[PDB]
Amino acid sequence: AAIGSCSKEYRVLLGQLQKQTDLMQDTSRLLDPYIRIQGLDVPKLREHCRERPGAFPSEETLRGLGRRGFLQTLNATLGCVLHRLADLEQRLPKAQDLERSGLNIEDLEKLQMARPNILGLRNNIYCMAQLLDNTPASDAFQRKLEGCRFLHGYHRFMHSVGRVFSKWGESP
Amino acid sequence: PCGYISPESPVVQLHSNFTAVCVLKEKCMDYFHVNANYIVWKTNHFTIPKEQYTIINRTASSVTFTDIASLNIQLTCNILTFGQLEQNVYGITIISGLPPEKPKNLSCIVNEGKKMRCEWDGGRETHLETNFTLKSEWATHKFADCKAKRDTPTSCTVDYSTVYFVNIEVWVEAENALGKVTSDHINFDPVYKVKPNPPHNLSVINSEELSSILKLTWTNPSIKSVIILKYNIQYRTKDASTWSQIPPEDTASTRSSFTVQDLKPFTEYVFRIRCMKEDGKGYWSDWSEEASGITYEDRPSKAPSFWYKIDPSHTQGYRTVQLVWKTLPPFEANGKILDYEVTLTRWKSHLQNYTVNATKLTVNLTNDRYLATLTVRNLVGKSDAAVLTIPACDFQATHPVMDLKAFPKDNMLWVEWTTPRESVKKYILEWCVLSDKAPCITDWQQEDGTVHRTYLRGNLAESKCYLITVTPVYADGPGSPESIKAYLKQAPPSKGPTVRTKKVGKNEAVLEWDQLPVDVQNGFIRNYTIFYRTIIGNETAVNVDSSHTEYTLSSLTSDTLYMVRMAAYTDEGGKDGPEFTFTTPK
Amino acid sequence: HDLKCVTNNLQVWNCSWKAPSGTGRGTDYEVCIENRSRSCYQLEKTSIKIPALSHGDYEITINSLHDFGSSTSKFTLNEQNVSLIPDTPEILNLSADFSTSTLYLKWNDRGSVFPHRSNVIWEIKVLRKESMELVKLVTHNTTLNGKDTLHHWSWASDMPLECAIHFVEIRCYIDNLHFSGLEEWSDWSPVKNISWIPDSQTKVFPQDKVILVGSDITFCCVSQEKVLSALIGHTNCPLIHLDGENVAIKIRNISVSASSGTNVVFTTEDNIFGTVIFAGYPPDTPQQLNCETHDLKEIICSWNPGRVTALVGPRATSYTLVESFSGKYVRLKRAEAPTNESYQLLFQMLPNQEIYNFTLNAHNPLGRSQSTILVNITEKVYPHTPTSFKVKDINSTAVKLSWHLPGNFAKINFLCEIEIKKSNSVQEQRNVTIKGVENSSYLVALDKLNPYTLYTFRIRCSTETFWKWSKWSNKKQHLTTEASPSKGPDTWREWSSDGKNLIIYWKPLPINEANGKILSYNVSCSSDEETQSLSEIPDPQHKAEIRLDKNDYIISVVAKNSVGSSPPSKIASMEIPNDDLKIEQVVGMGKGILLTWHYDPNMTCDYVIKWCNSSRSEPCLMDWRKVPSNSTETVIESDEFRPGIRYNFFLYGCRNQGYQLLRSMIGYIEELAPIVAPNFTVEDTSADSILVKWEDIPVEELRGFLRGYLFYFGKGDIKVKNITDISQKTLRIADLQGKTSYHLVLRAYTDGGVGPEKSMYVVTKE
Ligand SMILES: *[C@@H]1O[C@H](CO)[C@@H](O[C@@H]2O[C@H](CO)[C@@H](O)[C@H](O)[C@H]2NC(C)=O)[C@H](O)[C@H]1NC(C)=O
Ligand SMILES: *[C@@H]1O[C@H](CO)[C@@H](O[C@@H]2O[C@H](CO)[C@@H](O)[C@H](O)[C@H]2NC(C)=O)[C@H](O)[C@H]1NC(C)=O
Ligand SMILES: *[C@@H]1O[C@H](CO)[C@@H](O[C@@H]2O[C@H](CO)[C@@H](O)[C@H](O)[C@H]2NC(C)=O)[C@H](O)[C@H]1NC(C)=O
Ligand SMILES: *[C@@H]1O[C@H](CO)[C@@H](O[C@@H]2O[C@H](CO)[C@@H](O)[C@H](O)[C@H]2NC(C)=O)[C@H](O)[C@H]1NC(C)=O
Ligand SMILES: *[C@@H]1O[C@H](CO)[C@@H](O[C@@H]2O[C@H](CO)[C@@H](O)[C@H](O)[C@H]2NC(C)=O)[C@H](O)[C@H]1NC(C)=O
Ligand SMILES: *[C@@H]1O[C@H](CO)[C@@H](O)[C@H](O)[C@H]1NC(C)=O
Ligand SMILES: *[C@@H]1O[C@H](CO)[C@@H](O)[C@H](O)[C@H]1NC(C)=O
Ligand SMILES: *[C@@H]1O[C@H](CO)[C@@H](O)[C@H](O)[C@H]1NC(C)=O
Ligand SMILES: *[C@@H]1O[C@H](CO)[C@@H](O)[C@H](O)[C@H]1NC(C)=O
Ligand SMILES: *[C@@H]1O[C@H](CO)[C@@H](O)[C@H](O)[C@H]1NC(C)=O
Ligand SMILES: *[C@@H]1O[C@H](CO)[C@@H](O)[C@H](O)[C@H]1NC(C)=O
Ligand SMILES: *[C@@H]1O[C@H](CO)[C@@H](O)[C@H](O)[C@H]1NC(C)=O
Ligand SMILES: *[C@@H]1O[C@H](CO)[C@@H](O)[C@H](O)[C@H]1NC(C)=O
Ligand SMILES: *[C@@H]1O[C@H](CO)[C@@H](O)[C@H](O)[C@H]1NC(C)=O
Repeated sequence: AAIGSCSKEYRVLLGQLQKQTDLMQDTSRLLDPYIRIQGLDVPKLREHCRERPGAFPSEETLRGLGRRGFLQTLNATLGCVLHRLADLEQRLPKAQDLERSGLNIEDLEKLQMARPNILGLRNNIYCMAQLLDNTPASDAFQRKLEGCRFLHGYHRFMHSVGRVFSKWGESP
Repeated sequence: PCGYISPESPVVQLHSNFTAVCVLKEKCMDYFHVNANYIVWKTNHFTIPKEQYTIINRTASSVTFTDIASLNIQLTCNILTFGQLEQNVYGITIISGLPPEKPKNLSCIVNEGKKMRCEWDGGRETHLETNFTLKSEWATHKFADCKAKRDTPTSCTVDYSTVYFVNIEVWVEAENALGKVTSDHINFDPVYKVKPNPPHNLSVINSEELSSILKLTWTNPSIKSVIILKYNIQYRTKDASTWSQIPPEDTASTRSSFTVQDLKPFTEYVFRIRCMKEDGKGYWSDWSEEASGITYEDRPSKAPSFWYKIDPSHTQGYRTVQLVWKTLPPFEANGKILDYEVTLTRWKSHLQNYTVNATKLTVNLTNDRYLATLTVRNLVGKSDAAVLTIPACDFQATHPVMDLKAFPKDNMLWVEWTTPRESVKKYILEWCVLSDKAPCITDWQQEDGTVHRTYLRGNLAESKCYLITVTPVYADGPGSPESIKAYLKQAPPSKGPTVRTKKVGKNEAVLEWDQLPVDVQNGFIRNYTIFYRTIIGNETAVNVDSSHTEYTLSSLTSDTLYMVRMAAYTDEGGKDGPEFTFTTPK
Repeated sequence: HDLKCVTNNLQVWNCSWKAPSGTGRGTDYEVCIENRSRSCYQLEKTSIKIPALSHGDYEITINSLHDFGSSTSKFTLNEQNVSLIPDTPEILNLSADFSTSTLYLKWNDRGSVFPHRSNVIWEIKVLRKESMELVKLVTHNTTLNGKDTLHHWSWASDMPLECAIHFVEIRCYIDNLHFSGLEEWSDWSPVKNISWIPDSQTKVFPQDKVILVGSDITFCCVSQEKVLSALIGHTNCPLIHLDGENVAIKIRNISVSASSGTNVVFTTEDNIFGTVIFAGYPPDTPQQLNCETHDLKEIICSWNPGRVTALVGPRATSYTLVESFSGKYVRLKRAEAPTNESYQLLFQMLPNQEIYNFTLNAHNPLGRSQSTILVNITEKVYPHTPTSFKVKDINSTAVKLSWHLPGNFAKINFLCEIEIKKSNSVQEQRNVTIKGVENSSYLVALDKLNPYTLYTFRIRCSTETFWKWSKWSNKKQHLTTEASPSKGPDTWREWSSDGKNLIIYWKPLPINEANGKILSYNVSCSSDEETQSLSEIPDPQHKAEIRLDKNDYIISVVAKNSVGSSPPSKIASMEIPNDDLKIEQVVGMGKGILLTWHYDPNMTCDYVIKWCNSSRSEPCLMDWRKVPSNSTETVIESDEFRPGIRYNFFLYGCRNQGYQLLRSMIGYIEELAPIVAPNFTVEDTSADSILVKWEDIPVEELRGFLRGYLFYFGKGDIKVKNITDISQKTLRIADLQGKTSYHLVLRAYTDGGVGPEKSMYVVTKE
């Protein structure tokens, strides 16, 4: 029924991967909605939503890694981000409460659209791999800063993987 | 109850094999002393013969049908008791048995930020329900399915968000109560089936410096950052309905502005735009709202027409000469006319200039030779000067035109003439309607000296005599005017001429008649006729030319009353006039 | 020289005096009281403890014992001169609540010291701000009963205890009505402070509190580094410098909290600390609480919460419904319904129990609400929508219905309403009652309806209690039986031009008469000896020919249906001749034309009047109408009657099995005066005679039968000469004079009026 690899043209597969990465690297689409919906829409609190060291792999490591190890690391990272995003979705309030308080549901829409983007990226990574054939309790205010740091690290990793994808053009 | 026909409610395919078995119980068997040998089969139309059903055992009977071509068949098994008595037991029915066939024409379309919708065709009629379901899944992930609704069995909207740049394989599987069958398997990228949203908020901006450019501005959809899109701009004027399309080679890139060229004169235009993917894969968006826009105006200049007229009432020492000019056409004026400037220059004397906001100006003129110019002013300046020399009081107009001809062509009179030997500059055509009660309404038109055949640009009336007057315009003065009469469309006269007897003799009578007025002729009278008859004799006819107004009658008898009548004929026809009666003396 | 006595137990007076001037250390004193029994003692200090004496003045003599002389002085002490100074109290235990920031004090009153009852007034003083401050001062009154009683005192604080150290002091002041002396206040107890160990695990206090919108709340922030400011969302707050680097802020009338809560943060040099506060509202009373059932098995009850509680997530308001007679309770899960069905809960019924007294209770971390109502489960049943509605035929004038109703209604009855919707008519409704059963299909048959008619059936049913009406079921369209013949069609016979064939005409029976689709017509022209020519003609052919040799044959046209035959309509074929025929004229009054004829006693069966178009050479579209013999004046109603068209009416008489013609009448639907006068012109004129000729007026503009012409002439003494001859179109006038202008006027007149006139002026010849 279902085919092994979703596509057989390496060129269009690489193009799809690059376009998906350039689309998912949108800070204003992913991180800013979170800070806006979390009530931290002030410059003083925004100055602290930064990436912590040791959260995501580095650009030097991503450049030094090969192809199959790169794909496996990206797969594991996507799984971890999917788990954390499911946790955050469990944490965020409901759309009716957002509208009552005065916030916007565009942030929730962007998150619920970005999660299937991660799913599709994982599926495309699997297609490429087949085609190549070769804390007891935390504070309510601390959780928001943790979300800031995690999302900033995720955006940094997305920028790194986008630069990586743009580095290598074609491969036999 | 004592029997039952198995199966209870069968639905077999039309024109197929079927077998019905009516099994009875021992109660009626040992009550009526019967068995399966007495079981008979009778349908709703006829009785099944004996050689058509086979007895299974002592309490069972089976019948077969080799061809089912009816929509409803009431099969009832009956028993034969003592005394040739028949008793009903049970009955069944078979309704609407036919299998369906697999579908085709699998096509899916994706909207902007919405779910993917796929369609197909139903196929041949099966007289039965068929639940169509399509399977959509990735290389490693399986999605949900759609159930064919009863309103439209060829449409489905998925429940998951469209993930772009992911080749998905989708196929429709036809499933019914008689088997399953799947259609072809196709794979496609959902970004290739995206139907973009039509652009909104289209505005047209003109320019102040140039008069042939328009700055178009519109809003691009939100998918402008994902894929590169092209545009198609169709523009047209307000009077013409044909839409001129801009070549797509100039709008093959992502842009929100464009300038149209080659629209000079004061014209409002309507614009509309659509958009789709750059490589041409997908569907074109809807057409944008029709937006209006007026360009900047250009101010060229054209040559006007000028002519002068002199009245017969001459003052002692001065003459009253009136100047008349025609309004420039919109294609020649190319703007709003402001005022007219006419200059009067004598032979080496003072210059006189006058500004007139109308199409007529009369001035007191002397007996010397003058030269009048006509310069119309517009928003940018003035046009060329219409040179026309006004002759003196003692100047004799000579060198007239030759070969004066006038005949209607295409419901329009065309006056042609031979140009004189001299170098003619312009030509003027004066024409008026002839009437014994109303004067001439002098309408004129000016044309170049190179054409020797023109038509009267005006609202001409039929059945009217027009006195066309042509005058050649030279460098010193106008030529000798020539007059000619013509008709737009000839018609029979409204009334006939009245006759009268001048002298009646013993065998001769002299008649007399007046010429018909030009208002009742309605054409060129060619010849006349006189109908003189007798109360007892027959009516005769006689021909007479139009140049003669009298006629004589010969071979007349005495002591007899004669009745005469006269008609005026034209190229279209003629009408008889009043009858006259006179007697012959002895 | 100064004696001041104090007492702390109302039983032993501790009198103290000053030493005289010149008395050194180690001085012996002999002091006593002049009483009923002189008992003097010897002491070494200037402080004697004497028992409580009676009411009165007592003499006290002091004796300073020295080796160089003795001193003797007297003193007068009374009960009004002794001061009451009780002993100082002592704090036994001091505990403080850490979660609620509440203090607890325990102290003993030592009631065994005083034998009589006395009112004791305690004054507790709460301190803080270790440098210096005073906050609380509350009075406490107790009662002594000769026994030591341990009292308790509690007080809640507003500022978190983790930001300041507190102090506690308390004194007492007894009231003795039997003591006439001076009562003084007791000394303050030793200071007993409470200290908290600064572990400093967090910074801001409190953490995730649930307070009401509109109350006062004070925050604090313990820190060892310098702070900058405090922010509540986007609004600033003034800082209150506490001990050390600790700061505090005050919030009055706090606004409504958001989804994530009004985070109160304290900005610092390099970091930031803050917590979340949740401001909510008490739970509203559940409104519109009405419980009902659908199948007498479950109780589904809904209610409207009204005003929102402003608290969601792990602190949402939970609802709890408990039974009164059975004590059974149910609790709603976390999954809540959308706004359209905001709240609904199912409750299982209890067998052999019909009266229900429900009490719904809601509770949030801020408060609680309740609501009571008494409901009768047998009067609040919702009839379920009937399904599987089928239509079955029985016979010609009846049809059967059937529908299914799930539920155990075996004890109640149903009142089902059957709606009869006949096409192109008025909507009909029928009500029928049936005994309810347990999960079975009900079958009700109706009758007394017109056959051959399509109907649309839909039924809705309600209980006898008449509480709620069930929804309308799906409409079902069904056709009735074949037909039912009632009467026979109207027939009429005519003879052909050859005198041999007899053509027969008949009208189709209407729907209200045929009550079904006609299949064929059974025609038969039979005599009194033998039935012949039995043929059947189908629709839509309404004419048939049958060759007959004699005129005594009777015609029996019978319409055929699917069930039987229509009643036969007999008509005679013999045509009795009548030579005494006369043409008559009739005038149509409006749409119909009246017919008047004399009653003939010899007529047997009825009267027949036929008519067609006489202005066409094509065969007529003959129509007839049977009129009984008892009628003498009738009118003809037909849509084919048009103005200006003449119709020939023939009246036949039914005399001795034969149709004999009586009257032949012609006329129009409308007859009035002519609209235009006949145009006339002069041909010849003499000196004593004239000649005129008018053109015949067509029947289209005459609008009736022209009776003649009225010609008028006179000088212009006028003369009127009527010409009743309709064929005479020529008129001449004699006895005329010359050179006289006459006015000739011609005017036409009819039975329905006089038309206009035309005039002209001519001069006679000479
Ligand atoms: C990518 O990570 C997943 C873990 O989530 C690995 O396991 C696969 O998980 C998917 C989940 O739908 C299953 O469909 C696969 O069958 C799992 N694979 C195996 C081998 O069990 C997955 O293997 C990883 N991919 C690669 C290429 O390493
Ligand atoms: C059902 O029973 C009928 C009657 O016995 C049979 O139909 C035969 O079908 C075959 C195959 O199409 C034909 O060649 C024969 O002519 C049919 N008639 C007979 C009498 O054999 C058969 O037994 C059953 N039909 C099917 C399609 O199985
Ligand atoms: C506050 O209370 C503490 C005890 O809770 C007091 O500390 C005591 O001080 C006395 C006298 O200096 C010592 O004898 C005790 O051993 C101390 N208790 C301890 C160390 O637990 C303290 O003096 C009180 N006052 C202040 C201002 O801190
Ligand atoms: C219905 O049940 C309640 C028990 O929950 C009975 O008790 C009443 O409870 C309400 C609580 O809102 C109190 O306000 C009443 O004072 C209680 N009444 C008594 C008599 O205890 C209640 O009585 C029952 N209803 C009836 C009509 O008896
Ligand atoms: C609750 O409803 C039941 C059913 O409607 C009531 O029982 C009825 O009582 C009346 C007395 O007036 C009888 O005539 C009916 O026959 C009863 N119906 C039955 C037995 O089905 C009952 O009275 C109601 N109770 C209250 C408190 O309203
Ligand atoms: C006869 O055949 C019928 C078929 O249904 C069934 O009753 C049974 O198999 C047989 N019964 C007897 C009594 O032989
Ligand atoms: C599929 O449907 C389309 C309708 O848009 C039309 O081309 C035709 O009906 C079908 N074409 C093919 C190739 O089946
Ligand atoms: C463009 O103009 C329209 C109508 O004038 C109006 O909706 C708005 O100003 C613009 N459109 C949008 C989507 O903002
Ligand atoms: C008079 O001139 C003005 C220009 O200022 C303009 O209205 C037009 O040319 C003239 N008016 C009329 C009524 O013709
Ligand atoms: C024409 O005469 C007018 C006098 O009113 C003068 O203002 C104008 O300048 C003259 N034009 C030229 C071209 O000399
Ligand atoms: C100007 O013309 C008018 C019109 O005829 C007339 O008064 C005369 O001819 C002239 N008058 C003067 C003063 O030039
Ligand atoms: C309610 O709060 C506002 C500030 O939000 C304050 O100005 C007002 O005085 C308060 N009202 C009362 C009654 O305390
Ligand atoms: C048809 O059946 C109904 C039963 O409801 C009965 O009343 C009626 O008489 C029957 N009519 C005939 C013609 O049998
Ligand atoms: C209706 O429910 C009852 C259970 O009380 C059952 O006995 C009966 O068979 C059911 N009837 C139908 C038609 O399902």
